[PDB]
Amino acid sequence: DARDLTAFQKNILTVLGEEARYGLAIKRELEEYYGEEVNHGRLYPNLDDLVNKGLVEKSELDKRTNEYALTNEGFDAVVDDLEWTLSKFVADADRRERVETIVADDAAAL
Amino acid sequence: DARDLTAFQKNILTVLGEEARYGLAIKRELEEYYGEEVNHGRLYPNLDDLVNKGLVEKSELDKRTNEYALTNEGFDAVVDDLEWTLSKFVADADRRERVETIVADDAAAL
Ligand SMILES: [Br-]
Ligand SMILES: [Br-]
Ligand SMILES: [Br-]
Ligand SMILES: [Br-]
Ligand SMILES: [Br-]
Ligand SMILES: [Br-]
Ligand SMILES: [Br-]
Ligand SMILES: [Br-]
Ligand SMILES: [Br-]
Ligand SMILES: [Br-]
Ligand SMILES: [Br-]
Ligand SMILES: [Br-]
Ligand SMILES: [Br-]
Ligand SMILES: [Br-]
Ligand SMILES: [Br-]
Ligand SMILES: [Br-]
Ligand SMILES: [Br-]
Ligand SMILES: [Br-]
Ligand SMILES: [Br-]
Ligand SMILES: [Br-]
Ligand SMILES: [Br-]
Ligand SMILES: [Br-]
Repeated sequence: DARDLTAFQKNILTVLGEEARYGLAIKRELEEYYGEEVNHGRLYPNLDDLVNKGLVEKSELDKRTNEYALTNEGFDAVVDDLEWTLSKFVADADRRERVETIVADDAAAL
Repeated sequence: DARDLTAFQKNILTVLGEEARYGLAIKRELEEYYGEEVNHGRLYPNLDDLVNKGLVEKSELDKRTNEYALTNEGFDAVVDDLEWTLSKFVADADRRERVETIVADDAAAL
């Protein structure tokens, strides 16, 4: 099940939920999130795991540059965890208003 | 800085983001999420870690009965990951409408 993934693996799926990204690009996003370096020896072995699980698709582009993207299963895993997270956070009216402001501010910033 | 927590520890925080809960109640909420049994030996050592990290506060109500609640830092860690998750999910109008609908159905269930 996708609910048993590690936090690092779930964060990869989150990064790819925004848009498909080259391996090097995923590293940058994760490094910005964690605020610390992400070693090559950790990212790509986990990317391969997500590909084997059917959650991520690997597209080998021209020359040694790979683009990773969420599969339909991967996207469902991202939505599933978001729905559960929101089911626990939206516990009253103030919580709802907080999430709606976040969503609205993010969308306007697009 | 709680972005390095394990997925299991983060799920404990998410459970307590809804409301303070007894230890046994946390176990139930996690088992409903994972769809599998959560061992006593896995939950409580992680609760003790979250308490040592200052993210959860433990109140001993009775013998072998304790209630756990988020600290301010714990709640900040929950909102932090939700904000990052939403900043990546809300990538277009369709993504905004979906999250708006998720939040609306959660509020309706209250
Ligand atoms: Br899986
Ligand atoms: Br992890
Ligand atoms: Br997580
Ligand atoms: Br990219
Ligand atoms: Br690459
Ligand atoms: Br790049
Ligand atoms: Br690392
Ligand atoms: Br490697
Ligand atoms: Br989530
Ligand atoms: Br759910
Ligand atoms: Br409400
Ligand atoms: Br709030
Ligand atoms: Br921490
Ligand atoms: Br983990
Ligand atoms: Br874990
Ligand atoms: Br409870
Ligand atoms: Br307890
Ligand atoms: Br209980
Ligand atoms: Br989250
Ligand atoms: Br953010
Ligand atoms: Br929009
Ligand atoms: Br969508």
